[PDB]
Amino acid sequence: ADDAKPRVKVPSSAKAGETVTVKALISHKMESGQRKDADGKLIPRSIINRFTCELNGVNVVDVAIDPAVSTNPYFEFDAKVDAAGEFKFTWYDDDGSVYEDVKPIAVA
Amino acid sequence: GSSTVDELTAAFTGGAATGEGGLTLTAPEIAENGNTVPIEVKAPGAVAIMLLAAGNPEPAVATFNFGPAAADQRAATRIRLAQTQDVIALAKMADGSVVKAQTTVKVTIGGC
Repeated sequence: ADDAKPRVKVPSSAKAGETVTVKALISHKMESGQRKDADGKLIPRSIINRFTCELNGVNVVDVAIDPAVSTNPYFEFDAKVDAAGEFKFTWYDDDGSVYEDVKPIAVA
Repeated sequence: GSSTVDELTAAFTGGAATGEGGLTLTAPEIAENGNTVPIEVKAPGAVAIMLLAAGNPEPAVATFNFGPAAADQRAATRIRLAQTQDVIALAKMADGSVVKAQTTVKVTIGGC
């Protein structure tokens, strides 16, 4: 899908072993499959169906997403930062697209 | 035949019962706009938390699977609710046991 711009908010460093809050947003219509067009016909589903956040290649959270997640899906969760490197955020579209964002994080 | 909520719940529990306690489900008493309702779940120790919306045409909302790099087992998102209904959170622990929390959200504008 077009214009699936990710936005992530997460501190850029942490003390080793500290928790950080991660907030991850992407722009997406998330057409649910329940909306009817002007002629009363259902409009086919097309959503982001999965979101992952990995820290230094290890999973923080893996979310299976269904049509009841809102337009512009938003996820917030907490990562333990034991060592420097990077977060990788991935969103999987029903249409086959894969959206990614990478954010560095340093330690102390 | 069982309800869809019951079917999803049974798949998650492996047929065992749901217990109570061990999790928090936070949702507004009244959601002005059912297109976007903030929900937070917390379940210390959970390997996964599944969210259901029992009055939605397709009740499954999302399943959060916590990996090794999660600091704790909190997640927040925003969801759609078609009308006033109960929202259900199920949390599964490392031993396979499941706990349940449920709360009613009143909805003004429908979100499906």
